[PDB]
Amino acid sequence: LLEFVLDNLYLNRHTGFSQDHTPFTEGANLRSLPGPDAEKWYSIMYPT
Amino acid sequence: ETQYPVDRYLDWIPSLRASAATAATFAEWVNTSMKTAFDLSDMLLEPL
Repeated sequence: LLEFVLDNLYLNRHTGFSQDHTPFTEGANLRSLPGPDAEKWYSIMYPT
Repeated sequence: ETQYPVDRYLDWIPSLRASAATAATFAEWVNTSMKTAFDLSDMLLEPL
């Protein structure tokens, strides 16, 4: 338990969002990671 | 959505709610178009 706490000592830097260009969502701003293949993250973040 | 009153009879014409950045980029394209239309070699409303 202590090590899990130790491993979680981080500061979360404010991320960025992009307006949705598709009709899957109503032009929502999705947190956008740097690098490609974030769509797997997008689908997981919003199963809806 | 701006407080300045303007008549819209073509809201039926399809359009989404762009993010402020999206509107600004569309505006920048309209501005480049206007400069080329008047053949403007100088910056227009760049502070704007």
